[PDB]
Amino acid sequence: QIITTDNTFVSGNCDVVIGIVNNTVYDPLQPELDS
Amino acid sequence: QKLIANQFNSAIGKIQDSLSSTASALGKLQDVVNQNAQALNTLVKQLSSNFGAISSVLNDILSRLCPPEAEVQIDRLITGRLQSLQTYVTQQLIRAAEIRASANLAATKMSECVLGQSKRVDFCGKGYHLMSFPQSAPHGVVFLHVTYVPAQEKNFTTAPAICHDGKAHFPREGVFVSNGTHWFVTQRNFYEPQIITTDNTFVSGNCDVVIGIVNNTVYDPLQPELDS
Amino acid sequence: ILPVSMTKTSVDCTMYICGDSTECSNLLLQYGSFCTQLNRALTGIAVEQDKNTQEVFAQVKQIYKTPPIKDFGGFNFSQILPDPSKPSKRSFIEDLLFNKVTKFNGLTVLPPLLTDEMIAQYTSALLAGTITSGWTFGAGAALQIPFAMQMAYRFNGIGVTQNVLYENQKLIANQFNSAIGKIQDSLSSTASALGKLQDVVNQNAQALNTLVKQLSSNFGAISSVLNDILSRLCPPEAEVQIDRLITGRLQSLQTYVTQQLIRAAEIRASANLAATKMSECVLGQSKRVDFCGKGYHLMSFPQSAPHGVVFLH
Amino acid sequence: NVFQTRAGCLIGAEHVNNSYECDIPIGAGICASYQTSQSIIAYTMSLGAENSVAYSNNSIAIPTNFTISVTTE
Repeated sequence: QIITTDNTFVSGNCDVVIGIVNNTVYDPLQPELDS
Repeated sequence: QKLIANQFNSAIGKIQDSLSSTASALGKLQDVVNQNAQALNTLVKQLSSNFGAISSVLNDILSRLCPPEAEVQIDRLITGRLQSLQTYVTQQLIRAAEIRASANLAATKMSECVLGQSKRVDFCGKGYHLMSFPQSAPHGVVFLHVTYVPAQEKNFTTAPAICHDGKAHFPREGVFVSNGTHWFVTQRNFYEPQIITTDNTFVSGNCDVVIGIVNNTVYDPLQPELDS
Repeated sequence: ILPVSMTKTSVDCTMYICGDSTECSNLLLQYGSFCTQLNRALTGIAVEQDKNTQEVFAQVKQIYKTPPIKDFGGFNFSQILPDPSKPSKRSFIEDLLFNKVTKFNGLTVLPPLLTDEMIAQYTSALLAGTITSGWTFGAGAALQIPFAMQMAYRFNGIGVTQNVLYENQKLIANQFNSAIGKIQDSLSSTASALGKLQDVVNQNAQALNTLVKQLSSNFGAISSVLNDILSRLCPPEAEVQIDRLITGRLQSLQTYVTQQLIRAAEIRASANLAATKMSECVLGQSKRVDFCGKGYHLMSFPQSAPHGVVFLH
Repeated sequence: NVFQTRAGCLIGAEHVNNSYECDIPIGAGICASYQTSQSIIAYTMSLGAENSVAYSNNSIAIPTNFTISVTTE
């Protein structure tokens, strides 16, 4: 599935986690609200 | 919470009434007492046996006879009384293995039913396990297993998935049900119907594949907030 | 495959040791309550074999029966459900299991309390509940649920999202139907599969045959034929010879009853395991790794066999 | 007054066509019980109340209410 704000949760920031990777997370509200 | 508390308090009352009325209810413990008592009474009664000696009573042999014959009489009592003991001790070793197998089960019910909540079906009493309470008993343990029993069934028409705008929607947790005209999603173990929505369902693929998929609208809580 | 019960025996230790000789019976009375405690031990074993069977199969409060229309979403239980063609309504697979598994001296076999037909009515009820109502018939009232939706609950129970079932339902049904077909081939071709039940038959037959052959032994008497001693000799010497036969035949019984008490504890351990697999594998969906077969467990079907239960996990 | 069971010949027990829970076991599916005028009756044991679940490809039953059960082991 596409990585989204609906199938993921946040905790903390990029500094702590060993082996974290940069990728865009899609927020389904953003294009729906911008339309 | 008031209903559940009253059902629990009522069910604890039924335990007192059951035990007070029904002395046979502890039959598992009373049989273990009776078997160990019957084994000792059998071991003691075997001292009254002759085993082929002139008497069952050793002081008859020692008062009436002298060693050249008395040792022939005593060796029959030794042979029979030693066989009587080896039989008792063998059956106590086997009965001790039966009680150890029961104590290992009771220690496992302590850990899994009392110190925990058990997903294991019928391990902690019939119904879905909530919790258990240990009470001591003579040479044993009693567990009062509190369980949820689902208790007033109603029939509903049901569907594996819901068709909306070509997408097939499946419930996140629960099942789709209908009262006859309207479709709801409910949790599985208690009827609490809710409107079918983009929040309590997930999409996977489209209306072609699923056997027995049904058409119903899926409400989107963002839509009336966003457009109005 | 699990053992559940073993051949119930009753041994008339007076007819085994003596048999019609009232001279020997009056000597056997001098050994006291050995003969009643041998019968007590064999009766405790025998009554336990009916309990072992009751604990495994009688886990269902009502005799459920399947609907006249078999609309189970493509899953084909016909090989494991009762067969109306048979005089006793075992399933097709239960008949394979019943085909794969195969005196005067006071030794006797008592019948089981439940006939093989009553065991088959319990495996029918457990199976008909499991197919028509999921785990719910174990918890309370049987609640109907469509079998494809029950298998979608079984999929959520293994952490596989239920759309993975409904989007593959024909494939999953064909794999299940094919896997039940492979059970029939295995049970038709390979008798060594049932070896765990056949060994319980063989051990109890061998124990009785050994107990019979031990009547032929002299134990140091002039003969093992008790009527030789009583025809050739006179009571002051005949009782010395008969006490050797009584001692050896009584020791032969105590050896048999001891090994049957140990073997009964092995069968009871297996019956308590089978009763736990009935509750957790059939009436539920066990999370316990490799408890209900190798894989992420979905459901299990009980089938009866001689002296045992067979779970199709 | 006489009944051939598969366990053996049973004498003094009244054979009955009705079926009940097993009171005293006899073997091969037979049990006996003292019942009403009183006699020892002997019968083929009942395994439980017979039930057909209301199954179909689109019907589900859901509990609308529950009971908390406390059971003694």
